[PDB]
Amino acid sequence: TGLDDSTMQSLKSSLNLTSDVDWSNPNPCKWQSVQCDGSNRVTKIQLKQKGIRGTLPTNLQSLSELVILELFLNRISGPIPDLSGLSRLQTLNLHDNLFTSVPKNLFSGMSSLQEMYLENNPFDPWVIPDTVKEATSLQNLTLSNCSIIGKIPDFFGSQSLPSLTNLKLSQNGLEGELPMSFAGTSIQSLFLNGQKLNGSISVLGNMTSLVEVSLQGNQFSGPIPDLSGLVSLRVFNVRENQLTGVVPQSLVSLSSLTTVNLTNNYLQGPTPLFGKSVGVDIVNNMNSFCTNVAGEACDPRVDTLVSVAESFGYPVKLAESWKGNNPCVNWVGITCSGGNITVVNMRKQDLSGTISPSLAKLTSLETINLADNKLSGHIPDELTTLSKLRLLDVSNNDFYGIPPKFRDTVTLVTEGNANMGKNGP
Ligand SMILES: *[C@@H]1O[C@H](CO)[C@@H](O[C@@H]2O[C@H](CO)[C@@H](O)[C@H](O)[C@H]2NC(C)=O)[C@H](O)[C@H]1NC(C)=O
Ligand SMILES: *[C@@H]1O[C@H](CO)[C@@H](O[C@@H]2O[C@H](CO)[C@@H](O)[C@H](O)[C@H]2NC(C)=O)[C@H](O)[C@H]1NC(C)=O
Ligand SMILES: *[C@@H]1O[C@H](CO)[C@@H](O)[C@H](O)[C@H]1NC(C)=O
Ligand SMILES: *[C@@H]1O[C@H](CO)[C@@H](O)[C@H](O)[C@H]1NC(C)=O
Repeated sequence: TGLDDSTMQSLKSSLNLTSDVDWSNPNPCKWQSVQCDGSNRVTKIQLKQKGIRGTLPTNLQSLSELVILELFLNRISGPIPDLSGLSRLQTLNLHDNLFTSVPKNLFSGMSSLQEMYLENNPFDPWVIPDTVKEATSLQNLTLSNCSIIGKIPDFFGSQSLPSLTNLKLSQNGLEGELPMSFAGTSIQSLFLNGQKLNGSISVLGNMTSLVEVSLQGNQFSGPIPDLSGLVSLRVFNVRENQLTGVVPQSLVSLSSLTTVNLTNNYLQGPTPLFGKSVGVDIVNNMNSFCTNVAGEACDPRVDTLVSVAESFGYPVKLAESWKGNNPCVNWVGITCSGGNITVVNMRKQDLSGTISPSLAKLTSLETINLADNKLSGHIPDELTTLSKLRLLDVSNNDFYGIPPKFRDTVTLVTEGNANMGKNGP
């Protein structure tokens, strides 16, 4: 009476059905919580929260017309079998079982899949396979707490997964950087909290459909990008990272914003002042803001030095040290003669970037040593206005252009800059 009958017997044998599930009929299309279409092919199997033990039969993918498979909150163990024959499957919900592995070709063949929830299964550790690019209808993917390792694959772009909306990969063991193909996507919910992701979060600024993002508890560094395109952003949680730099005004000014968690980073400049409808999680002293008063301006020397750090790319080493509103109190590389900043010394600090023209606003400076780094660009002419400057040593970088003329009394060391004096087109 049906092409799926024999595979359904395999399923009935491999599951220890609880007792209020009646699968006794000779016709599996009449089984409880099983649905068939007009041609007697199985289209839905929905055994929700029954605590059922057993396994999945390895011929499950023979149910080629299966559309809905919901078995979450049971105690089903063993491997998840090959699912590539389930080309009409729209929903796969297996969360909170006892499955111990996923097929290595997961997503292959699954051209109708809209949503997949596997979270909280004790899987053997696995990398998200590149066959995820075959699940071109995917909208919801929750693989949180699934023992995933490796990197986020670069297959979440729009010409692969144009419908992807809710990507939840919380509490795995992912590492590495955010994929570039996140740029231009229409992901609306991104949960990557609680693992080992690192690098820059600038790609967020090209994710203009984002409504909710949590990067909480990773190793992201660098500044928060320009977010002025994220006109629907409501929840922004980047708690417990290594973010540095000034909180951009484009984030503080988003009218859609509802909730912001910045606690436990190395953010610099003034504590930001969000709108008063915003729930704000910024606990005193758990960043590197100049004061703990939201909206309070910094000391102008602090503003100047943060601009200097900006052109170094906001290194974590400076942000961890440059705390409070007085640069004369134990800031690394900063020496003062009673209130006046007199020395900026960052020799051999692996610095990349340029020298900010703002450095010339520290008008009491007597020595600048930036030797033995990886800086480039021009030496700013504004430095020649430093009337008390006696030594500018930029040895062993990659500066170019015309070296400015300092007064007779300034010692300028530019040796080791191969392209110094080169100023052609
Ligand atoms: C994809 O995930 C979203 C959750 O972000 C689902 O939308 C929610 O569904 C629940 C049902 O459990 C409703 O109570 C919520 O009101 C929905 N929230 C919305 C619509 O913003 C959605 O159903 C999932 N599936 C698909 C196919 O999109
Ligand atoms: C992110 O910050 C928000 C805002 O401070 C936190 O939301 C608060 O959570 C507790 C729970 O009762 C209460 O202080 C308030 O009810 C919430 N305020 C709101 C919703 O505006 C939220 O807990 C933080 N998230 C994390 C993961 O730490
Ligand atoms: C994560 O999954 C494991 C099973 O591997 C489970 O014991 C644990 O409760 C899950 N954690 C959460 C927060 O659900
Ligand atoms: C980020 O993590 C990867 C993988 O562990 C590592 O190879 C890379 O050097 C890290 N990058 C940064 C900037 O920390």
